[PDB]
Amino acid sequence: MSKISININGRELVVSAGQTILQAAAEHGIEIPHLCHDERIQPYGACGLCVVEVEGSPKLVRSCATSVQNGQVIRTDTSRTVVARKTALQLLASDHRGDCRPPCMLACPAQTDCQGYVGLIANGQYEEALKLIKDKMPIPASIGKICPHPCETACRRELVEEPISIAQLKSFVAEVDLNGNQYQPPMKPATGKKVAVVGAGPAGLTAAYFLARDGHKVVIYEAMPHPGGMLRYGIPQYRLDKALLDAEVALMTKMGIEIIYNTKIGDDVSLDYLHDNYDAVFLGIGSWQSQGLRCKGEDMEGVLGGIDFLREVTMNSNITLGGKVLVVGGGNTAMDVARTSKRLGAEEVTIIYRRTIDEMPAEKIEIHEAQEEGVKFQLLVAPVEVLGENGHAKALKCEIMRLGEPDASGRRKPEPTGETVVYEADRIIAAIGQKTVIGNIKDIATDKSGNIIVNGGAFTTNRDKVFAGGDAVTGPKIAIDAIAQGKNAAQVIDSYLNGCLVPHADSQYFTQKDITAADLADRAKAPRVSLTVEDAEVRNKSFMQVAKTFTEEEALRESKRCLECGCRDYFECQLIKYIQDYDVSTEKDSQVECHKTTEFDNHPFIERNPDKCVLCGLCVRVCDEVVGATAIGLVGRGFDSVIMPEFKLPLSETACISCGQCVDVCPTGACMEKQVSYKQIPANMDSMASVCGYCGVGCNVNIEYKGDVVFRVTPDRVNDDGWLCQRGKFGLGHANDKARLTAPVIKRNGQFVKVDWNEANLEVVKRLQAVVAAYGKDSIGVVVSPRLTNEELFLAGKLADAVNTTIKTSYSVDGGSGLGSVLGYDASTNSFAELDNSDFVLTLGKVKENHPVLDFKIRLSGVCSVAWPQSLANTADMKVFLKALLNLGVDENKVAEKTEGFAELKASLADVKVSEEIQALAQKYAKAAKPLIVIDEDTVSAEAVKLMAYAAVITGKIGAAYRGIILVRTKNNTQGAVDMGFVMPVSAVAQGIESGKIKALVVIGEDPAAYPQESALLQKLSFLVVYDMFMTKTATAADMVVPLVSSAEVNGTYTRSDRRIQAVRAAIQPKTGKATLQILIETLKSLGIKYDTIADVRAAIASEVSNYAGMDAADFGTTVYWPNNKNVLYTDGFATEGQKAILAAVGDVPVFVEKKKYDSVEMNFVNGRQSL
Amino acid sequence: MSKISININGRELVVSAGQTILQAAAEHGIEIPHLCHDERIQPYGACGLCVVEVEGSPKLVRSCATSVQNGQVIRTDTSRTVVARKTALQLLASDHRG
Ligand SMILES: Cc1cc2nc3c(=O)[nH]c(=O)nc-3n(C[C@H](O)[C@H](O)[C@H](O)COP(=O)(O)OP(=O)(O)OC[C@H]3O[C@@H](n4cnc5c(N)ncnc54)[C@H](O)[C@@H]3O)c2cc1C
Ligand code: SF4
Ligand code: SF4
Ligand code: SF4
Ligand code: SF4
Ligand code: SF4
Ligand code: SF4
Ligand code: FES
Ligand code: FES
Repeated sequence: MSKISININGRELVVSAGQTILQAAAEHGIEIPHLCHDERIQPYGACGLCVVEVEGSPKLVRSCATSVQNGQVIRTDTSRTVVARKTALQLLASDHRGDCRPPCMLACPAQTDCQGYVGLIANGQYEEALKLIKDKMPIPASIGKICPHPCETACRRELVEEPISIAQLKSFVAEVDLNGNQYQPPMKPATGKKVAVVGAGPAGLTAAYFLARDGHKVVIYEAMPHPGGMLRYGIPQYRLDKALLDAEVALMTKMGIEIIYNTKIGDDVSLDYLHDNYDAVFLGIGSWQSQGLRCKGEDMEGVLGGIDFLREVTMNSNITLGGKVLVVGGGNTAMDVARTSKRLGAEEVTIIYRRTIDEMPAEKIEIHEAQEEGVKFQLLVAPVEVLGENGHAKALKCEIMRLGEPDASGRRKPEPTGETVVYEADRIIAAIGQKTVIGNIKDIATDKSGNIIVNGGAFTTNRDKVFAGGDAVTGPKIAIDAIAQGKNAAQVIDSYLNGCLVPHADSQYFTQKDITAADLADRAKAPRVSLTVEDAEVRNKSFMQVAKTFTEEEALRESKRCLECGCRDYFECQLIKYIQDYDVSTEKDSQVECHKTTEFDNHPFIERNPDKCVLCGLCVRVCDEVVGATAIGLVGRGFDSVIMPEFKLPLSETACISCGQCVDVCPTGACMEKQVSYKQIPANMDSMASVCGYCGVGCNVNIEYKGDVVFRVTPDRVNDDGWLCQRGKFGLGHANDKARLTAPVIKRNGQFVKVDWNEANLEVVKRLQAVVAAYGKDSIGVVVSPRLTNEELFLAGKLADAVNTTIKTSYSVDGGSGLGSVLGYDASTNSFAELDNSDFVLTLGKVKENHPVLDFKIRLSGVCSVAWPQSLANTADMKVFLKALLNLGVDENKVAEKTEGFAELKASLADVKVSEEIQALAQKYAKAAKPLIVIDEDTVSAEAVKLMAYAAVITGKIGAAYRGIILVRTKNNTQGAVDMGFVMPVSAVAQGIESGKIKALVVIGEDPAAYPQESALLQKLSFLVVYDMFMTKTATAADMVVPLVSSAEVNGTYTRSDRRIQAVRAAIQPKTGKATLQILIETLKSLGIKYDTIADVRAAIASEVSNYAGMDAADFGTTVYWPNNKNVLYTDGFATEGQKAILAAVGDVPVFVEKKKYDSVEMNFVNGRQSL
Repeated sequence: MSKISININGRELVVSAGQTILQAAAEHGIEIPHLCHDERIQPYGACGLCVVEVEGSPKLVRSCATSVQNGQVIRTDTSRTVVARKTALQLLASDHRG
């Protein structure tokens, strides 16, 4: 039928009927904007960004709410749709208030993400901080050491106290990585293009770095014996250590960049040579000519430039200074020359300038350091005449000025006074400024000041294939400007090499400019970290460093003080994405009203900001139509429309479940989830696909992390439905806990002593062997938790077998659900995927409260779901239900053939009367063609499960598709623990403890000792081992504790409630050193069973466990079910001894007794809920 | 369509409406014999090796010439289909020379 073939945007597509055009274009990779669209709920039609032009319809049709037909023509980028989307986005931006990026990053010329790496330092991830920094420059330590930090001026912490020392943190992290493992960023595969870079300054080095990172081959031609440019030959040693720069350039050279020294372009190698032999040329020559005194007698011997003097100082040449030195100028050159001459044996140095101290262009810190060192300032003075004798200059004549009106740049103009003064000197150094010289390079256009003329935004000179940047274009400026220009020019050159030149253009962000000190009166005040500066005694005579780098403690203390000004949703916000894509300006107005809120919702998990809302309605639609709590709703009309909780109450006082679906469907930053880490940040986080470790539903999750810290959890919308509950969303926060154990401890004299892993292994094996020797067989019980993977449970069973015991148990499993004795397998007879096609679902227990994602799925399915009444708590009512089902005409012959003991059961129910409600429920179950039963194991006794199985068996609604019993378990791998044999009841363990038969216990991940009776039972032991993550109540009373890792650091598999085996992948490396599987493998190697890796364990599981045959090549990335990869159990008969269902009479039953929680993680979550 | 989804041979499959059960089983890697079937032309119904057992229908249905519906249970290796295919292949082999 050429499956519904359509034509969109000129292309021909094959799609499926009943879809939406938006879904089809997403399937075939065509981008159509949308904000209020979600495929799992009904269309809303609010934004209007998804309008497309369909031939035959005079008006625009929304692609989110129209069905694909055969042979329709669609256009998504016509002028009408473009202007409609532009208008909608302009109207949306007229009410949106926020900071897309913090002021500190926007003030930096290179746009380095200061908030991101400051926050990453505050979380203790230094390598990730350097990975953030090195996306914008290749030399972070030097730049952090010398930058005048314009970013630090714009920091909003200035509104409270001194701002964050951003540059010192950058230098600290760069030095910590240089002393440790040097980072090399990944490179694209080689493209074969050749780029020649003239000059190895910051601009040239940055261009070469960012061009070699794109696969090209870069060669640097340098006119000096060492690389660095004015960072080497202009910055003195006591401010920037040259060894640091040499090490950084060596790191860059290790990437494959060839630097050719002693080669001057124009004098030694012509530029035509580079033009002919290379695919691109980038000129980063910089400004290297000293301005003269611009006065009479400036050519006299004894007057030298500041730049040449500094270069001669750097090359360790022979210089002459004499006693008295006069430096003319006020920039950074004058300061550096003055202090260098002070360190070079000059007894007195004088600085001469024309404006006030307050109008010096140098930094105030450098001026104060120079004043402390001993250089005297001579003020309000300009050059007049240089007086000398016999070709030697000894005096400088000058005029005295006076203060005048401020200029347009904010500095007071000097005015002459007519007073002359002469100054004695032995050397005069002119440090007025630098000027660009082009040298012998020809056919390059230059401006009136000597700078290279380039096309703005494209960095192209008059000559083709030749580019320029840095001080050659902007004149003398700070180093970060040169780095930014080099990076932008590298991007432009890379685009040019691909055949299409695109100019560099800035981006649009939302910014807020009304923040004042009165808005930050609730913040605490913390003093800034002072810098340790060497005393003025040693500074005046030596060239060593005057300041020391931050220590780790100081860096943490400084970094934990940021305010997090930026938006946390920036890297996933769609409003800003469409604003950048559709060229919409974010500048505000004054008359238009953006309503500013004074909201206060201190919910511990959910954050709502009404200012960033776009009224897409996804959050309220999800919370009503899926979750069903309806904790939020719309209030008002028009501009007063706002989404807010029930009766304007706080979200904590309403029916909210903190599931986080409203957070996960929001397209902007209005709804946000709270922070799992120590200090959360806006960042591009790595994602790992795993499954939830709390319930038997086993929802797939994506763990978003940065380094060794997990930051958030999101649903997996591709492989599952994409729903989560509070435990899945906010439950991985124990992986970052600082109270986790790190090394095993052995008790001696009543105190725990830290031991090595080998000593721990020896101690546990020898003590277990001693217990076995002293008390014989069956003296050891193995108590495990159902949270462990399949391989760890199999290895624990192997350890139980090899230690000569049969007591393997769990407090959570506590003997299983009782369905095993009737049908043969203690497992669900149907999968979750069959809840969609059933026509009746009967729920037993609190399925909604305990496993809520299953309730979401049942509600979205729309099938008729009837809950078992609460006023029927005893099983006499279930016996009445059985009698009512029997009276409705069941086939007795088939149930006589396929079951054992049907006649006795029928005789037992002979005198049972039937009530009306029971009759109605029985009728509803009887007329249903394909009825399912969903039983919550947390709130239903085993005998009720047996009676429900009897009801399903006698009606013949079991053993086939879309009919049976679905049983949801308490924990993630309760089914796996059942399938490995951990099905012994706990009462046997208690009795064996109190009868003296059991002398030792091995507890893996459980906390039985939190209750007084079990603690009293454990106190009568002889040797107890606890494997746990935390020093719980049980581990305190043990004789030996071994740490465990969390579910974010383990590789393995989990068996779902419906017998589905899902792979669990490790996001971060084990913080204790060894995984649980490794610990069990070494213990079994000590006991004499040899396993190497997880493949051997999986092969052993396949070859020893009966129903997991095929796990060796199972490919757990797809759907794997353990009974012969079948969704339905008992298709060819039950799995009992005689292939018949075993029906046995059950007695009178009291009200259900609520079960307890024994897994340490699941009680830690409950206790940590109360902390906020 | 929400999800046209079927259950064949115990497994749960997601399919597309308007197809044949033979095409769906080939899509999901389930082997059903066929000799006179081609997806690009009309069904013929000659060999009979494509018969499957569908719940609700008392007689065998040919998977090459039936449309896939929602929530149907299909068995392709029951004893009746096995003996039918064995008989058909025994009758075919009674005239084949080579
Ligand atoms: C006294 C002084 C104080 C300073 N203080 C600061 C400060 O506080 N903060 C700060 O951030 N920066 C400071 N700087 C540095 C300066 O502000 C910038 O770092 C400057 O922009 C360096 O970048 P650039 O691109 O110009 O590189 P350059 O340093 O100009 O690099 C040019 C390179 O190309 C080479 N070259 C030149 N001509 C040719 C040719 N024809 N062929 C081949 N190679 C050639 C040069 O030898 C050099 O290696 C200071 C500099 C000086 C001199
Ligand atoms: S380079 Fe300068 S402006 Fe940029 S982050 Fe570092 S200190 Fe701030
Ligand atoms: S407080 Fe932090 S986020 Fe805000 S401007 Fe300062 S460094 Fe940037
Ligand atoms: S929600 Fe989006 S548009 Fe609004 S401030 Fe955050 S990043 Fe910017
Ligand atoms: S967290 Fe869940 S229940 Fe609470 S408001 Fe959001 S969607 Fe509704
Ligand atoms: S809070 Fe978020 S999801 Fe809800 S209407 Fe506003 S933008 Fe949409
Ligand atoms: S329902 Fe259970 S398995 Fe699913 S996310 Fe919640 S706690 Fe995890
Ligand atoms: S109107 Fe369709 S995406 Fe909003
Ligand atoms: S394949 Fe021949 S009858 Fe269907």
